[PDB]
Amino acid sequence: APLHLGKCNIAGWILGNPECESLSTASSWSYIVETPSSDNGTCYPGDFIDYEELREQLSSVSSFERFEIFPKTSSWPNHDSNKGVTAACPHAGAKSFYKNLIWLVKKGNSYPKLSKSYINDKGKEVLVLWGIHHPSTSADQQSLYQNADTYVFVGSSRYSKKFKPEIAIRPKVRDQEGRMNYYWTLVEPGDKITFEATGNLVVPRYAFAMERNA
Repeated sequence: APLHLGKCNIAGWILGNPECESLSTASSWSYIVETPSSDNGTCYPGDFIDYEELREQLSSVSSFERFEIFPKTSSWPNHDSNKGVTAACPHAGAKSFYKNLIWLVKKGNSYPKLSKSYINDKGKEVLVLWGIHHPSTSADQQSLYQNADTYVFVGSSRYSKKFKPEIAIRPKVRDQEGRMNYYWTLVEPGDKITFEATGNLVVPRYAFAMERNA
């Protein structure tokens, strides 16, 4: 039987847009039933990368589980994991954010080089998603990260990419002139994925272990 996403599309569901139920119930499905949404995919405006490929990857699944790949309370001792909410992603009358990601910002006036790895010991492919934040102004860049010229690197045995934030005033969407791009990759059993950043990384909180049908 199908995965019914109710009023969200795949983007909103997989990122954990507050408007979408985390829907951690169906562990297998043959197809996904999506619905549309002003934003209820990407409440914070930006581009979801490799999106069609993801939809395809998630189309037919024989097993599927969400797990806390990087526990919020213990993963980020040197960064602030509590301030990353936005009016663009409201929940219950207040600023919020995606459930499955954490918008890390500076602690005090410092943003140390972050370095976090995960080894896939799940016995199956793990889907990991993250975001890159592109602030609207250099002032906003400093206000969030404190470092002016930053990078993000994400790598595994199968994947390698360096990201550079692009600071610029985009057209206002849901009151945001900044943007957030969303990325993902599949980590093979036994492989390691590493994250490194001096700013601008919307880190994974929850990831997904899965097997595809036939």
